[PDB]
This record gives sequence, structure tokens and C-alpha cells, in this order.
Amino acid sequence: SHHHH
Amino acid sequence: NYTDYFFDEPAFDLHDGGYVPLEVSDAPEKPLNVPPLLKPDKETATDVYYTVTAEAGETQLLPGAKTKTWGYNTSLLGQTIVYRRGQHTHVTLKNTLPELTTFHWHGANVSGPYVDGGCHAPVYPGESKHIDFTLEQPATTLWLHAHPCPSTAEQVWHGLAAMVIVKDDHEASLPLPRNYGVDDIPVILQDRRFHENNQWDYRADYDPDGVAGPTAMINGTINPYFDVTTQKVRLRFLNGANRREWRLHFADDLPFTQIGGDGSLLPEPVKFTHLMLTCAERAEVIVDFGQYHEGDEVTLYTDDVPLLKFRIHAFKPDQTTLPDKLFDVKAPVVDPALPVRHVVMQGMDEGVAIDGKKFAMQRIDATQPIGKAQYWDVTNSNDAPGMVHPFHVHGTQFLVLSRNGHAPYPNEHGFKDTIGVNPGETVRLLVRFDLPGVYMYHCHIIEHEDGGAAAQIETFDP
Amino acid sequence: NYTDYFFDEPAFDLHDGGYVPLEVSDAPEKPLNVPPLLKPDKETATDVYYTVTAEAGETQLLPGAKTKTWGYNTSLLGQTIVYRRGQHTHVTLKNTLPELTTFHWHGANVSGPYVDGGCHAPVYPGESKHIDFTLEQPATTLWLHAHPCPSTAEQVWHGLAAMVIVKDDHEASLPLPRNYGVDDIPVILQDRRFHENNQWDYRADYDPDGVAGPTAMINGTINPYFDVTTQKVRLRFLNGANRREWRLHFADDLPFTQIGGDGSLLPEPVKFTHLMLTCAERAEVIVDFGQYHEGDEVTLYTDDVPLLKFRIHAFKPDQTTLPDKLFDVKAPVVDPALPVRHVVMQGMDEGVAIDGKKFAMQRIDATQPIGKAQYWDVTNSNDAPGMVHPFHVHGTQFLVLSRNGHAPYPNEHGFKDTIGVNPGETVRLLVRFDLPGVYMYHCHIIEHEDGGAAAQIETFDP
Ligand SMILES: [Cu+2]
Ligand SMILES: [Cu+2]
Ligand SMILES: [Cu+2]
Ligand SMILES: [Cu+2]
Ligand SMILES: [Cu+2]
Ligand SMILES: [Cu+2]
Ligand SMILES: [Cu+2]
Ligand SMILES: [Cu+2]
Ligand SMILES: [Cu+2]
Ligand SMILES: [Cu+2]
Ligand SMILES: [Cu+2]
Ligand SMILES: [Cu+2]
Ligand SMILES: [Cu+2]
Ligand SMILES: [Cu+2]
Ligand SMILES: [Cu+2]
Ligand SMILES: [Cu+2]
Ligand SMILES: [Cu+2]
Ligand SMILES: [Cu+2]
Ligand SMILES: [Cu+2]
Ligand SMILES: [Cu+2]
Ligand SMILES: [Cu+2]
Ligand SMILES: [Cu+2]
Ligand SMILES: [Cu+2]
Ligand SMILES: [Cu+2]
Repeated sequence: SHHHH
Repeated sequence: NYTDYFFDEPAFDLHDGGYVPLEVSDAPEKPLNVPPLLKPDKETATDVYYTVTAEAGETQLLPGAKTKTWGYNTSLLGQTIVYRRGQHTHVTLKNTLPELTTFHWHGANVSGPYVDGGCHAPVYPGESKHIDFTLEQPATTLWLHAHPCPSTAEQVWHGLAAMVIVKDDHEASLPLPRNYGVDDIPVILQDRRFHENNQWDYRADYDPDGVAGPTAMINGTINPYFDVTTQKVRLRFLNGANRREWRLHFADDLPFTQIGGDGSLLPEPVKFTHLMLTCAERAEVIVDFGQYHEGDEVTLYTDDVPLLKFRIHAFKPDQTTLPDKLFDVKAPVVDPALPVRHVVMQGMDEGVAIDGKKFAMQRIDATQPIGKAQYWDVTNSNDAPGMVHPFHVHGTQFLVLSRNGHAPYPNEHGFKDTIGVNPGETVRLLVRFDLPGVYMYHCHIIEHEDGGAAAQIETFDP
Repeated sequence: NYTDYFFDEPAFDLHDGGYVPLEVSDAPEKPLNVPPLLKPDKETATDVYYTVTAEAGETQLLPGAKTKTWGYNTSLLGQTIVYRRGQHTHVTLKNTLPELTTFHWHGANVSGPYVDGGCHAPVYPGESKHIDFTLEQPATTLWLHAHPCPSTAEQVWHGLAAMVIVKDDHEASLPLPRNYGVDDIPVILQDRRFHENNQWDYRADYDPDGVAGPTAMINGTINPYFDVTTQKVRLRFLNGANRREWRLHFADDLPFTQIGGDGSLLPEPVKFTHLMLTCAERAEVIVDFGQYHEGDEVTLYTDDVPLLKFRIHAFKPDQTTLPDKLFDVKAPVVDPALPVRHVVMQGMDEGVAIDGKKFAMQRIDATQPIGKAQYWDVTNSNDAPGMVHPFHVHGTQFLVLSRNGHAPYPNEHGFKDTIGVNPGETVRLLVRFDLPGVYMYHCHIIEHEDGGAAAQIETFDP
């Protein structure tokens, strides 16, 4: 569920 | 809301105008290359003898043609070299390349400028040199890479880098994974651009602000997986890229514990979910796969891009626990007679400089007496927008005292040889040189080094 | 059964195992490029001001894609730069290349090692330098080329060479063709190998014994012709090749007269049908087309290969005859307190060396007092089979006294800065340095220089 930048 | 990393978010590489995003390769998944340990030519308790040969060959990286590559004792990168504290070490350096090169022991406190193996230690094609030295420094992960001036960036791009592991008695007494290739592995983080026929072309990709390609390469492997056969795994991260910053985390934010930095164990273990490394930085971490089960594949990312898959196999439970203290960092006392040294990194692109000047091989820029610790205030003067400059000093392991007058980052309380300095920031280092001679300090975005953002310091016996 | 050339036939380049024969290109015939005269930014009688900019561009050499090339004040080679004995000369050096470079005034008696523009005079991308000097030497043809160490061979290959003309009162008084581009032209002799898309690729063609391609290139032109509009023509030959020797003759063995060499006019005119030149040698010749009529063509060859076609148009008959003596060679007296210096060139391929050593940038190999002429005995110690090594000394114009105890060649009684030394041969030179500092001597097969066959000499005021 989590994406970076 | 917040970045998950310690560095200043606006300065991240991904804001540069010419930023090259990583792209996932379609190349098939394959086992992570673990470079074999280099077999000594001869070893006793007191003496070890090695031959390190720079060579050209070919490596199957993508399907189709093999990539033309350089390596140490192998076609690409290098066999891992083990040194021991207090052991008299003998190395024959052999160059079988068509170009002159240099053998720089990054982070090794050996004499300069010859043994150190920077600009002033050329080895011509077909020739050999003999060096020897005894390391008196803590156990850590160092590395070897080419350092002709100019031409460092290009030679590293061809593939001339190798991990160096330094052992000591203290580290051997700690409860750490240490079975090399099984639960203790190098993770050499690089990128490349592949052109026609899977070849590299540094000059086509040249950028004075730093070369980066879209394909991640881990220990000279594309789309690597690692078979985990133990509950805990030690990873020796090395940023071996020309410019790129790595922002490392697992897909599901699996925690990991940093136990070592560039120059030593950290005094205490530091828990992380996300860790950023600038060029030449090393970080040693333990990952615990205890919540996973046979058949699971857990992936390490940089940002949104997958890098390295860990295929989980059956493993025996592991109850062991790290001590609260890993290592006693004994800070030297500053010599009170010595002033504060101010070093200023200036400019970007072609205009990069240190203290108003571009490097000159005949010119000494600074002096410092051996055995005497001095405060170095290092400033990245670039206004907004700017970049994080990794500042490296040859011939010392330094300590980090402060960042803009505040605490160092949590993983910066051990010995380091490279530190990322944010735009506008002044960092205070405690720097002592043990051995006399000539040493370089510079930015370790390698194109900046080649572009002349370097100076040299003469250390002397008083 | 006699060769027509002065050098030792067995040692000619064409006997090497990796010899690359020239081949006539299929490219269209076209007018010989005559590089324009570089316009001073400002000139008075006492001072001249110039801007010399190293730049990267593209040149249409073959049909289709343009070749990526480097040049001075142009895409390839350079604009011809005119200096005058006695005139204070100001040059701004500007580097707009992506790599650092050096601005070497080959044969110009200027201070070293900075103005000289050798290994110790880097100019980084984007920076400028200011030099000034006053030439106090005879009129002659010199040249400018890149000289970073290493990387000279590669930068010359990219196209960083330009002709430099030095004027004086004595030469102006002589009845010589001097209308630049009409009856007085550079003939810059080089070779290249074209790859995919008409590009050059030094690294693919690299050979430590000397790089040579099959395609002759004359002033940056493939398959050139020149329209002759005068009875007599002055050709200023420069061997700007990495290795290749030129063995020059016209179709029908049409005579020509050499009037000049590297460093001065010849004392007396010398008549030739066949002239051999090694790397960096220059030779100024007068060709008389008096016997030909409009519509005739005369081809200049090297060996059996056509280089340059001279197309005879209508011409006024000539107002010239050469004096029996062109120039007074004022030979200095050897300082009798000084020993004979012996310099030995050794090895081939990767093993090239001078006096048992490869070059080191911070090492001084020799010393000599300024203002004092010394005998240098220079030996090529290559057994047969060997090669002719062109030996070059920075910062001086020397005199050739003898070859194996015999007379120098007919065209070697003037001042020279480069001399071809045959296998096993000792040449005796008379060498004086006017200016203090640091100078180099080396083989001018450019791969040999980059491979470390060079040493440095420090000159001092006593
Ligand atoms: Cu942002
Ligand atoms: Cu020993
Ligand atoms: Cu030894
Ligand atoms: Cu390094
Ligand atoms: Cu280093
Ligand atoms: Cu290369
Ligand atoms: Cu995350
Ligand atoms: Cu299994
Ligand atoms: Cu300060
Ligand atoms: Cu930037
Ligand atoms: Cu930098
Ligand atoms: Cu360095
Ligand atoms: Cu023959
Ligand atoms: Cu003046
Ligand atoms: Cu000036
Ligand atoms: Cu030259
Ligand atoms: Cu020269
Ligand atoms: Cu090709
Ligand atoms: Cu003939
Ligand atoms: Cu006509
Ligand atoms: Cu040879
Ligand atoms: Cu002798
Ligand atoms: Cu030279
Ligand atoms: Cu040579």
C-alpha cells in the first residue's frame, strides 16, 4: 500500500 | 508529510534537471553474483601475500552479446580481498589493461601517495608494482577501485571496483552473521546504461555533474535474487555508483539494523526501515527474515524500483541478540594549538571547485601534522537548488561531530571516510592522519573528482 | 635496388607486423580545405591578442552522418595561427570540450612547464587561461596540439592540431611564395579509420606501438584536389599522424626544393624527388609547375598511394629564384665543462622506455644549465627488426651534428625539434635551453609517449 517519493 | 531518510529532501538527486530514473530490466532473474574470496598466494599468521591483476574481458550481463568489462582477478568488479589488522600484507599489482591505471585502497589507512594508490601511483600496461603495509584500524568494509587522474569515472564504469573486508579480534567476538556467500554478502550498488550489443559507452553517457544509467547492477548482476538459508543475513552495502544515491527499503518496510559504517562498527546498533547512501558510503546491516516462510520472495527497493529479491528457504530459528554496545569509539582530543580548518565545496557541473581552485597534481593545498587531531568544517556552498556532495578524505578515518551545529545522523557515530554534505550545510569532522605523505580530499561524485573538485594535503612529522 | 629516402629501408613502418596500408577512399573528390588564418582579437605593432578555443563539433567528412570531431576555433583541426618574432603575444586559452586538455605549442621556445602547454598545464572544461610570451626564434612552421598526460594520442585523434606560422624580417625579405591559401598552403598529413556512421573510435583502433588507419586525411579532407594558379607553390608539410611515416613524391618524380625544416629555414635549398617525414616533422618545399600547361594534373603520393591532386590552371610566369644561401645558422659553442649526455630510447609496444624508466609526472630525470649548449647522443637501441623513433625535445630548437658519426641527412642542417632515429643509431644533437623551468623529451609516436616513453629535464640559471 506504500509508494516512494 | 516527511521523507523517510535523513538527508534534505529538496537536495535529492531525483530533482536534478538531467536526472535519469532507474527502469526495471526485462532480463531474466538470476542468482546474485557473490565475488569469490581472493585466495592468498601464500599466508602465515604474520604475513599474507596477494596478487591483484587488473584485466579486460567479457561478462554475460544481458541476453545476447557479452558486455566488454574490466575487473580485478575476474572479468568484472573483483574478487573480495580480506585483510587483517596487524598482519603484514604484501600485494603485487599487475596491469594487463591497454591503459594505465591505479590501485586505490579506499578507506585503508596506508601511506600516501604511492601505497594509497591515487593519482601519483600509475601502473602502466604490462607492468607490476610491489606494495606492503600493515593495517592498524578497526574491522570494516573498504573497497578497491581505479584512481588515475583524470579517468577515474571511466575506469570505474568499465568495472574496476572490488570489496575489501578488514578483520580484527573484536569484531570476530560479536554475534554476527559471517558465513561469506551464505549469510554475509557484499551488495555493491551500481547503475549502467547498455547500448547496442549490450555494450557500455561512458563517453556517450558523459555528464559533468555525474553519470547515471537506468539499469541497476548489483555485484555485476542484472535482476538478481539471493537464496536465504538462514534467519538473519548481513548485507555489506557499498554505493559504487558514479553519482546515484540509493534510498533503500524493503517493499513492506521490513526493519533492519545497521551495525557498521565506512570505517568501523557503529558504537550501538541502529534500527532502520529506510536508509540513504551517497557515493562511496558503506553500510553493514543485519536483516531478520523471521516473519517469512519458505516460498516467500522479499524484495529490496530503491525508491519505487525493485533491486534485489530474497527467496526464503527453510531456516533454523535464531534467538541471538545484538549487544546494546557493539564497539567503543575512542575519540582523540583535538590539538588545542591547531585552528579550525574550513574546506568549501563550490559550484556544480563544470564549475565544481574546492576553496576557489581546481586540482593540480603538482600543487599542495594544505598541511597538517601527523598524530594531531584537527576540526575540519566542511561546507557545501551550493544554494537552492543544490545536491548532496559526498566528501571523501584519503588516508584517514574521521569522526562526525556536528551538522549545522546539530547532532550527526544516527548512523554517523562511528569512523567514516566519506560524508554527504547537504546544500548550505557545514559539517564538523574530527580528522587525524597517522602517517606522513600526501593525501587527497574531494567530492566522490566521481565526475566531480575528474572535473577537478579535489585538493591535496601534505602531512608531516613535527 | 636503392630506396629513394634517407632513412634505413628495413626499419620503414611498412615492415611492422600490424602495419596498416593506406587505401584510396571511395569518398567524392573535393577541394582541399585550407584552414583560415585566425583573426587576432586585437593587434598593434608591439602586441597581438588571440583567443584559442578548444571545441567539440561535427564535420562532413564522408557522405551521410557528420563525423564528431574536435578543433581549435573550428570543428576539426584549427585555424592557422600567425606569430611574429619580437612581438609580445597574448593568448586566452579556452576549453569548451567535455574533457580537460592542454595547449602545447610544439617547437615554440617558451617557458615550461605552463606556457609550454605540456602535461603540467591542464585546462578544465569551462575554464580559461591567459598566457603571454615573446618568440625569439627564426621564422618557421610550428604547430599546436593537445598534450594531457596521458590522453595525447586520443585528443589528437579527435582532431586537436593546428598549424602555427612564425614570421621574421629575414624570411619576409626572401623571394618565396607567401600568399596564404593561394600559393602557400598547409599540408597536414594524417590518417584515420572510419567506423559505423562515419565516426572515429580511437579505443577500438588502439595499438600501443602506434595507431594508424587506412584513410589519409589532408587538412581534414578526404580525396582532396588543389587548384594551382601560380607557377610556384609553397607546401608546408606537417606529419600530424599518430605513427605513420610519409614517403612523399609526385607522379612523375617532379622535383621540388626544401627551403625549411622544423625550426628554421635550411641554410641552403635542397632539391628532392622523394621526401620521408616521421611524426611531428615539418618540411617546407617549393614546387615549380613551370613545365605544365592549363588542364594538366599532378598527383602527390605517399608510396604507391595518391594523396593530393594538383590541378594546373593558367598562371603568370614566376618572379622568383632562390639564393644559394637561405639562412645563416649560428651554431653555439659547446660548453666544454659539460659532459656528453647519453639518452637511450628502448623497447617497443608496452615496453617503451627512456633510459630504463617510464615517465612519472613529479619525477625530474635530468638537469641542464640555461644558456649552455650540450652534446646529446640519442640512441635507438631497438635491434633489427626495429622502427624509426622520432625523438622530440620541448623548449629548444637543436642542431643535428651527426648520425652514427656520419653527416646528418641533406635536409637536417637547420634547426629542428624532432629527429627520426634509426634502429641501432646514435644521433649527436647540439642542445641549448634559453629559458628555465621543466621540459620533456620523448618519442613522438604518440602512443609511445602515452605509453610512458618520456622523461623530464629541469633547466636552471647558474
Ligand atoms: Cu521532491
Ligand atoms: Cu613481514
Ligand atoms: Cu612484500
Ligand atoms: Cu574512492
Ligand atoms: Cu579514497
Ligand atoms: Cu576506455
Ligand atoms: Cu517505505
Ligand atoms: Cu528450498
Ligand atoms: Cu569555521
Ligand atoms: Cu547538480
Ligand atoms: Cu560534487
Ligand atoms: Cu580519491
Ligand atoms: Cu623491405
Ligand atoms: Cu606587451
Ligand atoms: Cu596577456
Ligand atoms: Cu608535439
Ligand atoms: Cu613538443
Ligand atoms: Cu566498427
Ligand atoms: Cu618515385
Ligand atoms: Cu582555369
Ligand atoms: Cu614497432
Ligand atoms: Cu657517447
Ligand atoms: Cu611532448
Ligand atoms: Cu617510440
